[PDB]
Formats: sequence, C-alpha cells, structure tokens
Amino acid sequence: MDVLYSLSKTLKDARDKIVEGTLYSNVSDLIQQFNQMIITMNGNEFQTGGIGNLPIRNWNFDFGLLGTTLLNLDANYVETARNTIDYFVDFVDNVCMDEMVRESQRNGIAPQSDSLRKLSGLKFKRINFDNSSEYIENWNLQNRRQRTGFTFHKPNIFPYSASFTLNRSQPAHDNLMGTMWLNAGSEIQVAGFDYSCAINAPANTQQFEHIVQLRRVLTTATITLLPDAERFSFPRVINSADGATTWYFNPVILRPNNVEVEFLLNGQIINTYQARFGTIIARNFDTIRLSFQLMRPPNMTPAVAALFPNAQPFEHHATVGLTLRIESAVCESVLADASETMLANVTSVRQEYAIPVGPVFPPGMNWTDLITNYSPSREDNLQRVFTVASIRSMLVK
Amino acid sequence: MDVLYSLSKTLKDARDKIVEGTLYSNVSDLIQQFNQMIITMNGNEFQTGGIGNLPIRNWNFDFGLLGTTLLNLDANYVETARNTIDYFVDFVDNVCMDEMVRESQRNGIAPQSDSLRKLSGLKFKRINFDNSSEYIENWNLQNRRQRTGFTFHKPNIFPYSASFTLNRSQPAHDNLMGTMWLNAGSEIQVAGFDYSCAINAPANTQQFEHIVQLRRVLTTATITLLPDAERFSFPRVINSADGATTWYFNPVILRPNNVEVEFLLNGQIINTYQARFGTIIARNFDTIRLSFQLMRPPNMTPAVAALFPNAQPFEHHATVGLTLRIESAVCESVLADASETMLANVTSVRQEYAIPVGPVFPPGMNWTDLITNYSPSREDNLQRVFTVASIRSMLVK
Amino acid sequence: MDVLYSLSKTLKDARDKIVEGTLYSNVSDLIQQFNQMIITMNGNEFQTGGIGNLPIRNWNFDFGLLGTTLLNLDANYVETARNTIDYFVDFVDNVCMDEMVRESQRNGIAPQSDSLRKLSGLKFKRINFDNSSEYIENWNLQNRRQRTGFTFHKPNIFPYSASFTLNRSQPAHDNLMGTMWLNAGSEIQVAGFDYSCAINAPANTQQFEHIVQLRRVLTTATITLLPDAERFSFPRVINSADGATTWYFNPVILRPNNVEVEFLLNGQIINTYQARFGTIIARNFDTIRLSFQLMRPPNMTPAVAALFPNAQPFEHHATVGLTLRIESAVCESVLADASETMLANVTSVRQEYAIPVGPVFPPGMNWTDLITNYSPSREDNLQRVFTVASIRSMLVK
Amino acid sequence: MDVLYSLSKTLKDARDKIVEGTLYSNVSDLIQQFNQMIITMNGNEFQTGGIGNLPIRNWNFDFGLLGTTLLNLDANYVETARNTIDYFVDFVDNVCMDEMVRESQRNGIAPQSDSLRKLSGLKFKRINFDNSSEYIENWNLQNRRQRTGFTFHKPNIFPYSASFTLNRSQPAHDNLMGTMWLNAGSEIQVAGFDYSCAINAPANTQQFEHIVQLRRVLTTATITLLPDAERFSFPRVINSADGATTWYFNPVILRPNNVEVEFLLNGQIINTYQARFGTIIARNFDTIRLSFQLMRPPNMTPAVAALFPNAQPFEHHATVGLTLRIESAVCESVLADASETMLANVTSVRQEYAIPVGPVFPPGMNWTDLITNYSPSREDNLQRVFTVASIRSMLVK
Amino acid sequence: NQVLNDNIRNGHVINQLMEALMQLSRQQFPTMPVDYKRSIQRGILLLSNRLGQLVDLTRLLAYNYETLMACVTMNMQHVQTLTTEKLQLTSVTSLCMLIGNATVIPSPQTLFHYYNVNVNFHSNYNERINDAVAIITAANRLNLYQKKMKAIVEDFLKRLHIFDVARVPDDQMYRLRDRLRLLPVEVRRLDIFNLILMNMDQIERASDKIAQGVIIAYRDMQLERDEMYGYVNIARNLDGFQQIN
Repeated sequence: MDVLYSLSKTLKDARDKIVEGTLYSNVSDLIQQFNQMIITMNGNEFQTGGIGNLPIRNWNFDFGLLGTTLLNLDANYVETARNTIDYFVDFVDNVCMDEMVRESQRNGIAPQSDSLRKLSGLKFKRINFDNSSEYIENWNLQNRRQRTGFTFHKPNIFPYSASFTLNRSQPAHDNLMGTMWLNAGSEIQVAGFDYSCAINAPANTQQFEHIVQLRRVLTTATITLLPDAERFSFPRVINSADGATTWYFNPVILRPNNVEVEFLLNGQIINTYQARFGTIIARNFDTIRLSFQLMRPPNMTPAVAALFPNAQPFEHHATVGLTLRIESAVCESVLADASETMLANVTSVRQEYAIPVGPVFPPGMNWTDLITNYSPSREDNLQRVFTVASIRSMLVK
Repeated sequence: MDVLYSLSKTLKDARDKIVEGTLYSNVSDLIQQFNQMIITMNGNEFQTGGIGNLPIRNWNFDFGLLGTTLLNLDANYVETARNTIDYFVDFVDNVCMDEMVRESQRNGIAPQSDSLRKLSGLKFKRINFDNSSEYIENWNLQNRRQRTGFTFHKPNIFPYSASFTLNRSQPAHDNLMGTMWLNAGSEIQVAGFDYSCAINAPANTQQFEHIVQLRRVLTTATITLLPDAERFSFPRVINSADGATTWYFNPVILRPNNVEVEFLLNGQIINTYQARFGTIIARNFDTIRLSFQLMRPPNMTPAVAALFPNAQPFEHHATVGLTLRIESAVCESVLADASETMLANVTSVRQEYAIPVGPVFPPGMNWTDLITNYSPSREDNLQRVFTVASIRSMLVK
Repeated sequence: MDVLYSLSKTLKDARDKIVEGTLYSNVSDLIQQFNQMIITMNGNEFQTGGIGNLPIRNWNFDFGLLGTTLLNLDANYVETARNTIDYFVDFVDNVCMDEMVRESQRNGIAPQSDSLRKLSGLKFKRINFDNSSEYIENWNLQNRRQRTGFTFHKPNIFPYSASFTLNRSQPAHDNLMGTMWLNAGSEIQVAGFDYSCAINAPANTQQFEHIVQLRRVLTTATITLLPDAERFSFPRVINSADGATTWYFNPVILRPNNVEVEFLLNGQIINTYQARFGTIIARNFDTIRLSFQLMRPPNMTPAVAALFPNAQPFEHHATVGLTLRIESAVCESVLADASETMLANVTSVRQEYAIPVGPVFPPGMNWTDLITNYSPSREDNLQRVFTVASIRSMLVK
Repeated sequence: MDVLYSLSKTLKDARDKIVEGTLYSNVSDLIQQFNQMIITMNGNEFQTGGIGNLPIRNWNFDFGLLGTTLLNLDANYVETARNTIDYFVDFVDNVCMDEMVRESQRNGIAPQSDSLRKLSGLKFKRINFDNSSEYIENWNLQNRRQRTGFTFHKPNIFPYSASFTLNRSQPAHDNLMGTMWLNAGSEIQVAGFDYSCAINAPANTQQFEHIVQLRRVLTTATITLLPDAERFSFPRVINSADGATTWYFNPVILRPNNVEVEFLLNGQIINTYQARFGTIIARNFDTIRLSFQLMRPPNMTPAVAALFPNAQPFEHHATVGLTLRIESAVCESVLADASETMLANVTSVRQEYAIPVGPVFPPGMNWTDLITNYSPSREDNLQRVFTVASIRSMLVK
Repeated sequence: NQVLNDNIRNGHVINQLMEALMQLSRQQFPTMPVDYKRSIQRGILLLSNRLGQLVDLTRLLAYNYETLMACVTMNMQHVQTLTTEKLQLTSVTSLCMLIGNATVIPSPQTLFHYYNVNVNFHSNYNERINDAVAIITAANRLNLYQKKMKAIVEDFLKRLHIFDVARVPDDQMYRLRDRLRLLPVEVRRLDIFNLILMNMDQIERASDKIAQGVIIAYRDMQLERDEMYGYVNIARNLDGFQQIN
C-alpha cells in the first residue's frame, strides 16, 4: 500500500520538475529516488483486470536508466523520459482501478488484487518517499494507531431524512401539533407547529425538540444557526402517517422562543447555546439536540388576533423553526463532503466499468445507505478505497 | 509561458526558505537554480504597459549573484537579498497584468505582450522548474495533448436563467399549468404547477419536465437532490409572457411524484436516479433532465378537499418541485466556481486599470454572457488569463 | 504511432522504387533507411487479434539484410526481397486492423492494442521518415497544437434530415403554410409553401427561413446556390405531423423573392449574399441561414389568376425554394466526403470481421448518427481510425 | 516567383521528413538545400502589409545552421529546428497574403508587393527546387510558353444564366413556344416547350436548339448527357419578358426527338453525337450546341389524346429537354472547379482582411462576373493569385 | 559533444572542389604584360589536371577529422586563441598537386590511446575540481579566514599538469576562485563534511589534553565530585556569566 503512494508523488514531483531547461541540481535528490524504482521493477510480470468490463492488460518491464551526466536538461532528455513515464501513468491507472472495486468482509482494511497483494511484498518497500499528501499522512497514523483526522467543507454526516411526527392529531387533521424536518448532508431544518397556537397550553407555550444522532463524532465544527425553517414555511398538502389520506399545513411563522442547542458527546453536554444565532463552535459531539418553543403572542394587533381564534377551525397554523448548517468540521473517519471528489471517483470508476454489487458497499455506493449503517467494515473499505482515489487524482483527474 | 511560472515558485520557494538563521543545506539545490536566472537576465531590457490606464515602467538588470560560503545564514545575508527580490516582485506584477488584458481572435491562445513574446524566446528556457502548481500542471498536459482536468466546489456552469413556460394558459391566467425555474451557478430549482390539481388529467397526474444543457461536460460530480423548490413555494405576481399584464401564483406544495433525474452525455443516459433524494453521483454528463409529476391526492381530508374544487375558481395552485445542487465536479475546461479567485482576479485587474472592452470577452468579463457563448476562443483566452492569475496569486494576493 | 506511418512509406517507396534494372545510387538513401528497421525489429515478438471473428496470429523476427554491393539490380535480388516484404505486408494489415477496432472513453485518442502500445515504445523511434502523406502531416501538427487542416469534395457535414414544419395548418390540411426540406451530406434543399398564395398576407408576401447548424465549422467552402427546390416541386401525399392522417401537396413554383443567405460563425454574419445564384464563397461558418419569400404576383395573366382564387379551395399551392451545395471545404476535424475512402475502409474492415459494437461508435459506424452526436471522443477515435485507414491504403487497397 | 515556391516544399518536405529518430542519410540531400537558404537570407530585411485590415509586420534574420555527420536525430535536434521553422511559417503566411490582394493592369501578370518585387531579385534565385506541385509545374511552362494545362472535377465554365426565350407568344401567354434553361458551373439543363404540341407544325415536329459559348476552350472533357430537364418539368408561374405580368407553365414531358449534340471549336464540329445518352467524350471545344425536337405523338391512348386538343385552351404543355454535365476536363486557363480550394482561398483571404475592391477583379471575386468577362488581365492575375494560393496550401490549410 | 562539424558537402560530396575548379577553368584573359597570363594560367591548370586527385584530398580530411573527432570528451567551443601557428603555403601547395592514390587512416590502437588520454585528463580536471570545491566551501564554514585565495588554487593547477602556474595573471587565479565558489559538490565529498561537523564538538571536549575555558567567581566555591576524577572542579555548564570569545 504505502508503496503505491510513492509511485505517484514520484511521477507528479516528476512530470512536474522535469522540463526543457532547469539545472540538474533541482533533481539530483530526485533523479536518484526515481532510478532506484526502475531497478526493483524490471523483470516482474503484472496482471490487471478480470472483472466486469475491465480490460486485462498485461505489463512487462525492461527500461533503461537516467544518465546524471548533464547540467541543463536538453529537450532531447525530456522526450526520452516522458515516453518512459507514459507507461507508468497508463499503468497505475489500470492498477488503482483494479483494487478500487474488490471488497472483503473479514479483512476489508487490507489489499486484495493480484496486482497489489504482490506490492505489499517486501522486496518492493525500497521505494516509499515524501508522504505529505493529507490522505497518506492519515493512512499511516492509523496503522501504528493514534489521533488520526481530516478536513471537510460542508461534510456529509446526516443521512437523508425528511419526515414529521404528529404529537397531537385526529382523523380530520384540523388541529395538529408536532414537528417536521429535513436532515441531509451537513444541514438540519426543523419546524414545530401547533394549529391551536398554544391556546390551551400551560403558559401558552408549546415545547418542541429535535434530536439528531451522528454516526461519527465531529470535532472542531464551525456551525451556522439561524431562526426559522424556510423549507417548512409554506403551504403543504402532506400524506398522513398511515398513508391513507392527506392533511393541510398552512403555516404562519413566529420567532422560536427559548432556543437551546446542545452538542452532546456520549450523553454529556459539551457545548450549549441559548438563543445564539449566527456562527457558533461545537468542539466535539456525536449528537445535536435542538429545543425551541412556540409561545402564543400575549399582545396581538387585530390582524394577528384574527389568525388565532379561541375555537376551531384553526386556519393559520403557528410555526416556529431552526436551521443549522455545519460549514466545516474534522472527523476521525472518512466521510463525503461538498469539496472532495473521493466518493465521486470511487462511485464513478465502479459505474463506468459495470462493477457488480459486492458484499460490503450498498448498491451504487449510495451515501445515505452507507452512512446510515456505517459499519467498521464499510469504513475500513471506504478509507482504503478513498486513499486510493486520492493517490490516483495526483496524476489522473 | 512555462517560463513565467518558474519566475514565481522561484520567488515563493525563495521569499519563504530564506530567513535569518537556516542552514545553507536547505537551499543548496535552491540557491543554484536562482542564480542561473539572474545571468540569463541582466543585459536584456524590458517594456511593460501602455494599453488603458496602465503605467509603462522600463526595467534594466545587472544584479550580482550570491554566496555559497556561510553554512548558517546571517541577517545581513537576507536584507542584501530581499532588496533584490523586491525588484522582481514589483516586476512580475507589472508583467502579469500586461498580458492579462490583451486578447486575440485569430490565434488568441498564445502570448501577446511585447513583454512575453520575448519570454517564449529560446535563450530563456534555461529556467523552467517545479511545476506542481495545479494550474501549470494542467497547462503543460494541454500543450502535448491529454486528459487535463481541474477541481471545483459549487462550480459555475449554469448561466443565470430565471423564467417560466405556460403549457396551458388563458387571458385571465386563472387556470395555468407549466413550469418556472432558476438555473444559476451550480444550482437548479424547478417547479411544476397545475391550477386545476390534475382534476381532468389522465390518471389525475400531470407530468413535468425540466432540461438543462451544460456548455461543458462535467465529470465526477457530487450532487445534492432534494424534493421541493422553496424559491417557487410562495405567492407571486408575475409578468405575463408578452409583458402585457400580470398573473397571480398562489402555490400549495405536494410531494413530487415519480421523480426521475437523468444525467445524459450526447443523448445517452449515463446516470439515472428514481426518486432518490440526498447525495447522488453523476460521473460524466452534458445534460440534466428532471422529470416529475403532480398527482392529485386520491384521499383528502376536508381541509385539503376544500383547496381543490371540481370547478373554477382555482384559488390554491398545486405545485411540485425539485432542487439540485452540484457541490463539486471536475471539468476539462476552466470555469468559475465558489472558491477560486481567478475570474475575480482577471475581472478586477481589468476594472482597476480601465481596460477597454476587447474582441473576445463580454463587457465586464460577465460570467453569464461568457458561459452562455463559451466559444473555443473565449476558453483559450480564459485559460491563458486564469493560468496567469494563478501564477500571480503565488506572490501577490 | 508516427512509428506506424514509416513502416509503410517504407514499403511503398520500396515495393515501388525497387525493380529489375535501376542503379543502386537511386536507392542508396533508401536501402539504408530500410535495413535500420530490420535490426530494431528482429528479437521482438508481437500478437494481434482476439476480438470477434478476428484471428489471433503471432509473429517473430530474424531476417537477413541487403547487398550494398551490386551496381545494378539483378532479378534474383528482387525476389529474395519481395519474399521478405510480403511478411511485413501481411503483417501491417493484421496490425492496422487490430487497432482499428478498439475504442475508449477516457483517452479515446491514444493507442490501445497490445501491438501498438509496444510500438510507441522508445527503442523503436529510430524509424520515422518522409511524412508528406497529407494525414500524418496533420497528425503531427495536432500533437503540437497548430492550425491543422484537410481537403474535401462534396463533404458530409449534414446528418440526414428530411422533414417539414407547418406554420399554419388545420385538420383538413387544405390551407397550409410552412417549409419542408432535405439536409443530407453537403446539400440542402428547402421549400416554403403557402396554399393561400399570400392573399391575406402583409404586402402579399410570406416570409420563409431555414437554418442549419453544422456540427463542425467549415472554412474555405466553395458553394453552389440555385433558386428552386426540385425535390419539393412535385405533387405529394404526406403524413401529418402527428401521423394520424395524410395531406396533399400540389406545388406550383414561383421565383424565390428577397433571397438572403447568411453564413454565420458563433452568431456573427461572416458572409452574406443577397439573391446571388451560382458560385459563392463562405470562408468560415458553423451555421447557414437561408431566408426567402413568396410574393403574390401583382400582375397575372388569366391562366395564372385562375390558380390563385380569393377564396378556398386552394388547389394550386404556391411554392418557392432554394438549393445549396457545398462543393468543397476545409475542416479542422475529419469528416466523410464524396471522394475519400476512409469511412468506408474502417466500416468495411469492422463489418468483414464481425467486430462487436463498442462503447464509442454508433452501430455500423452509421454516419448520420456519428455526425449528429459528434463528441470529442468519437472525433479522436475517428481521427485515429481514419489515419490508420490512410496508412493502410498506401499498400493495400 | 519560382523563388516563393521552393520556400515551401522546403518546409513541407522539411516539417515532414525531419522527425525524432529517422536515419540521417535520407535527409543529407535535404539538409544541404535547406542551409543554402538561410545564408542567402540573413542580412536582408522585409516589409509586410500596409493595406486595409492587413497588419504590418517587420522581419530580420540570423539563424544558426544545421549539423551534418550524425546518424539518428535526437529529439533535442528537432526542437532547436522547429523553433527556427515556425518563424518562416508565420512569415510566408504574411508574405503570400500580401501579394494575394494587389492587382495591376498594364502588368498585373507579374510581382507587385515590396516583399516579392525583392524576391525576383537575382541574388535569390539560389534556391528553386522540386517543382512537382501541379501548379508550379504549370506556371513555368507558361513562362517559357507552351501546352500548359490543369485537371478539374465538375469545372466551373458556365457563368450562371437562368432564362427563357419565347419564340411564339401572345399577351395572354396561353399558347407559347420556346426554350428555358439554366447554365451554371459545369451543367446545362434546357427545355423546349410548345403549348400546341406541334398541332399545326410541319411534320407535327417543333425544332429546338440551345447554344452555349464557353469563355475558354475545354479539352479532354468527360460528359454525362441525359434526356429530360428535371428543373423544367414542374408547374411554374414565371415573369413575362417585359416584367409586366406572369405566365403559367404546366409541363408534360415527352422524349426529346432527334437529339444532336455538337461540340464545336471555332465554328467547326469537332464531336457530334446523335441521340447518345450516358457518357460521351468531347475532346476540344469552345461551344456546345444542343438540338432536339418535340414530335407530336402520332398514336395516343385516350388519356394522352385528352391532353392535346385540336383547339385552345392548351392546358398541358408539351415539353422535351436535355441535361448535360461536364464531369472532368482540362483547360489551358485556370478556372474554379468543384474540388480545388484556390478560388475560395483567394476570396477568403481578401474578405478576412477587408481588402478594398481593386481595378482588376469584380467585387467579391464573384465567379460569374469573372468568367463572364474573363479578360487576359483577369486571367493573368487569377493565375498568379491561384498559384500563390496553392503554394500557401502546402503549409497552411 | 559540442564538436563543430562541417558540410556533408565538403565531407565527400566534394564537388565544391569540382566547382572550385570549373570556376578556374574560365580564367584565361588579357590586361598587362604577357610573361603574366602565361605563367599564371599554366599554374592554374596544374590544379585542374590534379583535380581528379585533389578530390581525394577532401575525402581524406573529411573522414579523418570526422573520425578522430568522435573520441573527444573535452567539449570544444570555438575561441580566438592568443597564439597563431605559422603555416607556409609552401607545404600546402606541395600536399596539393603532390598526392596520388595514397590512402591512410588511424591505426585502431592509435584511436583508443587518444580516447584514453582525453579521458584521464578529463577525469583529473573534474576530480580535482571536486577536491578543490570541497575544500574551499569547508574553508568558509570553519571561519579559516586566511588561505582561501591562492593556496588551494596553486595545488589545483599543479596536479592538472599542463600549465606552469606562475605566469598566471593575478587577475586570473583569483577570478578562478570566484567561479569555483559557486558550485555544488560531489555528494561523496560533501556528504562527509556534514558528518565531521556534526561530531566536531564532541571530539574537541572529549580530548585528554585541553578543555574549553575557565570561570572566575571570587566566591569561595564548593568543589564537585565525579567518579572518574575524584574530588575535582569541573562544570559542564557555563550559564550566568558573560562569555568572551
């Protein structure tokens, strides 16, 4: 594995620092490393493919070296080199892809392909170098084991969930009380509604609460919290809980009262914010709890009073809400987010080559399904597969 | 061109690895490269500027070299160096800017300025090095010919378009059926409305469809698809198609039925998703097709039944919608996105120096106009101009 | 690749310049080049085939050389040579064909076969020579990025399209107005018809227009433009737009009035011709727009007046038309035309060997389908495949 | 002039025969020729442009020579050469174009530009070579004077002419007799009509004749002659000769009787064909005469008899016709044809650079106008200008 | 191998010769006294007849130079030497009309010997260069502000054999340094110095005779005790009192 990495920063820090011009000196420490490789290789036959629509190109090795008898690289030097790199490029591609599909329950955290199982071999370790690519940096630290970690802009921690819970309902659905929400990606929107506008509620206040349990702990999260749930601020016709009929939601929005957001870790409050909208920090949590209330306005102008009668029919439905977005955070486990192409790379290679569904990943690498049942096996396979995708993107995008 | 690049990583990897203290040994391979430059230079005279409100500063060279003596940098060494770099800094700026404005129809993909036309010269090539800056990495590969590629967050592929199409309308605009949308940047929101709530429609279902044709193919796209179009979920007074009057839209939202998203490439379905909300991957496409339906609720509570009468007036307008956002994707062509400052840099330099409108770019480098008619000439000029902006940002932000 | 080329001009300029008679001195510069090859080869093994009804023949090398002695060529010299060429002939054939079937999405351009992937190798380069064959001449210049170019007689730019558009129609189809056309290959014929002979039209003139968008820009086009569309000058029974019935077209032809042909490039008029029939030049365009009118004759002899009554039934249908043919043009992309056998060669080899449909080309290499969705991948594959066909035709026709 | 030629086959047989790897020997005879040039050049200065939207670029020389005793050319050798060729390329372009617009009358057959007037100089003749390019081959032979000549497909000898001649007519245009035709390019279609179906004609036969006088003699012409003129086989409403009214043509076609085609040269019949349809050869002619007759059918079935009454009104108009197409021919004068791009190249360069109308060529290089009044001056200028276009197309397409 | 070549033309295509002659074949005319053209053209002809052979000459050199050349490592830019090398047209003229069907070349053994030499030489130049550089650089981070100038240079040139120093303009020797003091250093060479410096300190104090400085307190101070020396007055740490190099 670590092997694999080098093979690339080798080529990038190569196809990049080797051009018509420069002084040798820039590459002395480089050229060397390079050659070392060629040697170890030459003579070993490699096989890739043998699944779905994946060609089976075979590769032989018999390549010359790189004279160090020069100062300024003459064009002629480049071309006689690029021609030798373009075999490694078109190679690695066919290598990544091959181990970017196979899955294993028992040892999923390990290598699979007849291509890689041979790389972890000892006689090859003679290469490894310059491990500063965020992902490998983290692969290693995970095998000796310690405080690993990554960076994500608008991460993808919430499996898609869009539903409601009626705490008070009746067949006609003309006087409901409950909450409706949308948890997806890095965002949560939740609204609490009370058709009666807390007319018969103690202190004329109806309490609401929304709890979201993350499948992985997020640390160092920068979060935007805003009052109101725009998504649930418009008229809707919704299916009843049993699917037998449809109800009408005609919201009128009031400010959420006594807003309290708690970021908990193992049941303990790590961060708590009372009615603080804007940017807040949640430093370590596996659960978010949003509590908010609808308080019947004690003073109402005629126009307002008219919306909230003492008796049914209740035609304007009092609604309070919150919107929470995790802009950035760190997670000890790999996740999809709004900037990295890893998930898309893995999913794309599998789709393009018609790779059959395996025993670990959900059909189509479906994110919601994956994060909903993010087992240790899925995570180890995901990390292996994401790390390979990142190695590949250093050369092929 | 490639020349230009070096001139920078030269200075950065310079103004960065050179400070009061450090051992020589961290720069031996560096110092060298540097000097080499100085030589090639001094003796040659330069001219930059002219066009628009841009000063014309003339530059001469003849700077002594360095020392390979001290194997432990003394402050005095730095200052006698920084003073020589600050002429190259204030130089390059005046260089980038000069070729960051000239455009050319015929062969407007190569160098233009009296400054650069002299750089591509052969006697200069003796410099090129460390091409690890994502953009140059891609410039080269394009020169030779190969699967290039860049990375973008919330890419800017959709020219702004906000409109509607009335499939059924009449003068009074009291019983309309059609769609309205907003395509902008990386997002699409589309709503299908039927004032009659499919009362006389076959199977009481009204079909809708929204097709968006990208000007460039996007690959490895991570996309968020959500039901509902919040933007079209509120009451509106809209201008009629002919601009002669205004109509009233009073939506009530129902869940979109039989949602099907197709990502097509040259007319072929590459990815298709049926009612899958949340995160989905579209691996290669030039067109997005969103199909969704409004199905009249077969069972309605009184409150719902009251919104949808058997006869006009239709006062509550049944609406179904979808929201699609491209979080990240790869494109073989340069594009503006939500993170990179390239477009803003180019646009800003031109605005600051009152650069006259040229023959290639739309007035003000207007993104919508540019992406709407993204001709080969505009793309070649944009790439040249974006690559220069990226070279400049290594030193001047 | 370039490799491949030589292998041929080698043989042609060989099987041609070598015969019972001539002096050595007429081939000294030739013999040499030849031998050089033999050497590089002998010792290397190749394999081709393994796809469809295509054989899987294996080849080996270890052949003699040639006398640099003899002053004149004796018959015996030839035969001992032809016998060695006939292995290279029967070889190359099996080589071209092998890489003339494999197609690819990512790098659909570069090589593919286990035969060629080994040719681009460096140790072979020692062969290239005399690249004056129009196609290679252009292959190279493209690898460097330069204004390429080809030559075609009656080019094949228009996908087959034969249809009509009724601008005014009614169930009985007894008073129609619209256009009908045939776009195919290098020709366009379009007719505008008005059953009413503009009796109620402003200025007694009905305007028509036909726009054709080329999939590739054509430059330096020599075009024949003639009034009238003979193809639409005779009585027809046509299917209605919805396929539910058939209408009758009984044309009577009048001269097209105010003819204006515009050759546009990216929306801009590059060439415009007003009523100019005969030979015209369109120097650079991606769109052709033909505008023409039917003007009711202000003065009519009795026989004419009788055809055009003030009231229905309209039994003689006034028709005006145009015919446009692109005799020759240059295109930066390969295309099929009326003289070159490339498309036919590629299509024929695939058909003869029962090559399965692949991921790039439409079934049967169908031209209309290909040009209709002429993606970058199809073009790169087409060019590779056309260039190989041209290399093959130097020896095997 | 001849000078100019070389400058190209120099570069083509250069940018083509000089690639990475080729054995030396096959270029020895080439390298030499090349250098010789460089010498003659370096030192002398040149002026380009100065008219219309034609840039005005300046040029200088002093380029190192080329190696001799090597063997196999190393990449480095190429690049240091291509860089020197790309100045000659971008040069010649600017050279051709400059003399591809200037025209003189008194002596507009010779060189004009300040660029070329200096080339015909003597100290330059040191270059001329390999004159196998069909056009130069012919330029020379014309200089020394003799049986010149070129090869054309569907040549363009007939200026556009579409008209009619009424041999018998009357105000009502209800009983006409005459011919109508279309002469354009390499094709002639002519129809003879007799509304009375020769009812009162001697032997019930009406004679027709169509004569076309070529502006230049064509030799070795392969011609297709077919009965019928499809272009004049449909109903038409035509303007009267005086433009005061419109007549009705309602043809019914009969086989042309006693067809006789004569290809005359200076009034003498060189070839004559009696009723021979298909492919015929006309070996040398400046005039074509087509004679054909309409013979009233002596025996008619009822349906036929009904079309041809003994008395007016004559409602079905008996028509006989011929179609003649010159597929290929040789001409001693340059002409436009359906395959060569010369006319289009010259016309295109002039249009692109907004070259003002001159004293020799018709506005827009209009072919019909040019061939209609093909004066000696226009031909000499056309040949000069076509020969230059052909020199340019060896390098730039 | 920057080995300035020359016309294949010259090479063996020779003709230049044939043209050099043809041009001569039409120079036979008037102007001054007769004892002139007579004597002049007669000589010219002796070049002509011989031309058949003069050809051979071109071939000869063509090859020879074109051959020998190969085995030269020492690159060779064209420069304007400061010294000539007299060449009497006397000999020239002889060689000319005086060569027949002769044909000689470089004995195999001869060729090698040639390579070999330039080789060694090169190796020496290159090597001493490294030997040189290595020293000077060290010389600077050692503050040995003294020799740096000549000292090294002298030895350098000597080992190169070829020149007798002395007559080296003083502007030259120093200028020589100026150029040397700007190059890397045979990893070998370099890699070792880095090693020595790291341990340097350790050696110095680790010696038996000699230690780094002493301190003065004028404060009845307590003597320390260390197994290896017994009751002694050391102190591996000077901190809290000025330091005077």
